[PDB]
Amino acid sequence: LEQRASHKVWKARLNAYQELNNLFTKSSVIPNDVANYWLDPELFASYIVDSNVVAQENAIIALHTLLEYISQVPNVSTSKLRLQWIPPLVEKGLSSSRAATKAKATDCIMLLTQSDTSI
Amino acid sequence: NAVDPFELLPPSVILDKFPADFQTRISSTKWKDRVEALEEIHNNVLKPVKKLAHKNQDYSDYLRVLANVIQKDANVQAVTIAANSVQLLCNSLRSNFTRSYGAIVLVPLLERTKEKKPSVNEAICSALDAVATYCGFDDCLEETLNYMKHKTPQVRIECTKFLTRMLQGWKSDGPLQNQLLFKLLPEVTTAVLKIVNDTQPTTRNTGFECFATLMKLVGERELADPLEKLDNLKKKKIYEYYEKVEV
Amino acid sequence: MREIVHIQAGQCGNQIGAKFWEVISDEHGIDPTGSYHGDSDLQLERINVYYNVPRAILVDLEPGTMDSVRSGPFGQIFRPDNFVFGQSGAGNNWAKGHYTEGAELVDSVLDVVRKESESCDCLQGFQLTHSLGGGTGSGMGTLLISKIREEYPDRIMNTFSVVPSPKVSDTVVEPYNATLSVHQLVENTDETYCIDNEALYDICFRTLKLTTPTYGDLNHLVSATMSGVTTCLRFPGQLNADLRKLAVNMVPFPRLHFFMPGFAPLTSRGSQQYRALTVPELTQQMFDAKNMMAACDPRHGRYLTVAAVFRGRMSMKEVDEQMLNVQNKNSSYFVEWIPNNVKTAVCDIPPRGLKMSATFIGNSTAIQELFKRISEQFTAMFRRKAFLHWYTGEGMDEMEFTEAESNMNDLVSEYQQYQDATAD
Amino acid sequence: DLGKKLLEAARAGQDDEVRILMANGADVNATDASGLTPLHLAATYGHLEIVEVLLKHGADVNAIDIMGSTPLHLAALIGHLEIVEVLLKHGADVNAVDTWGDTPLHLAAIMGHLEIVEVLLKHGADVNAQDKFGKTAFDISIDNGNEDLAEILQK
Ligand SMILES: Nc1nc2c(ncn2[C@@H]2O[C@H](COP(=O)(O)OP(=O)(O)O)[C@@H](O)[C@H]2O)c(=O)[nH]1
Ligand SMILES: [Mg+2]
Repeated sequence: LEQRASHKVWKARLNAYQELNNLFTKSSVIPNDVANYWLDPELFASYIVDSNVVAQENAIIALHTLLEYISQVPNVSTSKLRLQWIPPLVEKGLSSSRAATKAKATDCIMLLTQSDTSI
Repeated sequence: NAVDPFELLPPSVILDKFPADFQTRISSTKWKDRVEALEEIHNNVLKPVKKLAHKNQDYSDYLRVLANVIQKDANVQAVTIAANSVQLLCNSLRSNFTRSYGAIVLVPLLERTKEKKPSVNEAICSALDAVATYCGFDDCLEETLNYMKHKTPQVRIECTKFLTRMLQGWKSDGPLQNQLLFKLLPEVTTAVLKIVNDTQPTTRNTGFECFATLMKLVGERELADPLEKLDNLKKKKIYEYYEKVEV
Repeated sequence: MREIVHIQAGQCGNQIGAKFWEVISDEHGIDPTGSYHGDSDLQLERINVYYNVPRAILVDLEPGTMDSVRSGPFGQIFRPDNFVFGQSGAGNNWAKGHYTEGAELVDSVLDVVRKESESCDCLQGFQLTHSLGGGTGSGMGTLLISKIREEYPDRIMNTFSVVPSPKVSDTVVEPYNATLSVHQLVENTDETYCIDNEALYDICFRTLKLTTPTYGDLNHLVSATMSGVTTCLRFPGQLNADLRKLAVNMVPFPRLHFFMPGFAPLTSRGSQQYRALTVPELTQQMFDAKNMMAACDPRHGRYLTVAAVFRGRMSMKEVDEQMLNVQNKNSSYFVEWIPNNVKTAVCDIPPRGLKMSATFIGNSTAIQELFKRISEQFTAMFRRKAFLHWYTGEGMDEMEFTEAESNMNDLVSEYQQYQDATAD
Repeated sequence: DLGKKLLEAARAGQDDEVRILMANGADVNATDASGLTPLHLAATYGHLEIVEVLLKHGADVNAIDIMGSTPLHLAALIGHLEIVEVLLKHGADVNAVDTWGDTPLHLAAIMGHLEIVEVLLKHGADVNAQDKFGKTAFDISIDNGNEDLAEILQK
């Protein structure tokens, strides 16, 4: 199930992040109530700090495609998101030594920056 | 810079024109009585005018006898000249057919798409286009679907072509919570697939446009779910129209 | 695929219709009271197809025809409810049968059609007999067909339509009526047997040596043809068993479904035929254009498909040989791009009074000759605009004539295309 | 217009009301929209007494319409043997041509009026006359499977 995104074993979390990344490509622009990674943004704030470098990077690219699937209406709730998300993104995504873990974290911040009215 | 409606022109009243020997002539057993009766008000009373009276004019006595013939009248000629009357009302009296008027003729018209005589299908469909362009999608969206599910092959292909006609001229902009989305997957798509999967090719081929005119409106990604369930062979026919179709 | 609903419309419709019921009632061993006095199981094996009492509906705007049927020999057997008749007649006006007077009555007919279909285990389709030069049989028949086509679209529509000829009625509006009716049949029926009065007269006059053929004389040839083509349908048999299978193996292109029927041997009204023909003789009444019920020369065109029905006790080995022979010894006359397009079937029960017989149903492109004749007469009439006020007065538009004219010519062109086609 | 009432009568076939309208000096050769005189219309619809009435009052026996149709054309088309011989006796054009190139012999042959074909022939009809497409009356019998007509055309 989806609740396996917080499962103990890493390779089962790694699935859920890929499963999610599909969801945000393949699900509805209008958006299923199953797309509730807005009104609890603590979820992905947790996922970005995964405690596994490979399953972390996969959570960030799921957050990334989520965070561009949200350029559809109405998502005025991007204020809450920047508060919850970019501190984890900066603290441990930009920080990362991993080439791709960093590159997608910056891209994520970009997408949160243009969610906002200004910088 | 805003534009004008040319409709500001003063209106004309036709109620006084009708003759005493009209109700009995339309309700007669002799076909030529009915035809002439209808044909007279069309060539003499409706065709001349260019704007009917919005204020305080009840046509829902006249319109319900146009329906009575369009549905049940055995004379295909009396149907043809009636649906052209219906169109004239809906055309010269825009913004009138809110419900009572539009709904009084809507389901009769959809029944009579069964007619295959080109001149008659011309007149019935063009009148359906009138009631739609001034009442879309009040009652038609629902009832148009109903008659896509109908047993006669002709009414299926014609009422589906109707949804196609309407969909090309479908209008914005509320939020994306218009009547089309409330019932999109639940009803519109489930019913358009019944056309797409019909036994006849000419029926199926109308569905293929009416699905590619649908994707154009509501995103080829949203409907990729029932696309997968469809044949790979039907898929490339649907896509064929998607590339040509405009809304 | 079991039951068939039968319809007869107009004067001709009920004439050749009743004659047909006379013929196959005897063949199945039914008396005019409606009781079995046969002596074979192959007679009641598929009696459920046409009977319940016939599954027959009788239609005419002309009320007189009612009595001409019931006062006939087997007139007592038809269900009284299944008679549906108008007050006045159409008077050779197709528009009156299709739009005005015939349309007012057509609902009453569909009510009976529904009734008879309602109590069918599994319907096959329908069977309409009618003339094309009339007003009722053509105008109301074609309107009935379309009205059934849309109420029963999962069923076969099979017509026995008889073509007008100056040799049988000098009425000049018949080309109009028949052209308008062909414009319907090409769009509305799965298969149509073209019975040509031109050819029925030419057979009664030249082959049977009757100086003045009556309707009864022409109707004898028709009723015998109908029992012949319906032999597969009415008795047990492997090939061309039901209406759909027949049409599947007979009609390669939907619009080109006009069969040129013909059968053998040609007998007179109750005359004696000493020495029953041999199998090779029967087989050699196929190309023999003097046996075609349509006035066309198979030599002048090509067969797309052919169905042969041999009736009587005879050598299945010899029939196969003779048919396999006549095909390849005339190989240029059968289309090459349809392999095994000729199909033969045998029924052991022969026709009435004859030891052997053979009916020859053929989709021959030569049939374009028939539609040529009708169109030239139509155009000659239409270019001078004669009698148009009849049709237009009944609500018809002058345009309709042009469309029917053009649509029949497209039908002629299509036949000409596939005639000149090559396999290479 | 009194010339238009005489067309209405001669067509629909009210023998008596022709005499009434003609006694009021109606135009015996009055043309309708397409150039059809009353003699055309009576000869189309088979009103023999109306034909003979108009002819003896000076009807143009060889009058054409907008399409070159003489009354003998229309009588031979519809098959009015009684009228054909009346027209011919009043000096009708046996080999008249119309806009489509047809003679009266073409029309009587197409419509299978064998009795009228023989009358026209004996009044010196052109058996070898051709139409627009290039077909004679004899070609029509060949094309239309009418061996009864082929024999009557070579008599
Ligand atoms: N073979 C045959 N042809 C007929 C018979 N009666 C009429 N016809 C033909 O049918 C045409 C006239 O149409 P008819 O059926 O009498 O008119 P309806 O009653 O309005 O359908 C003409 O071409 C006639 O030659 C008949 O008993 N047998
Ligand atoms: Mg009749």
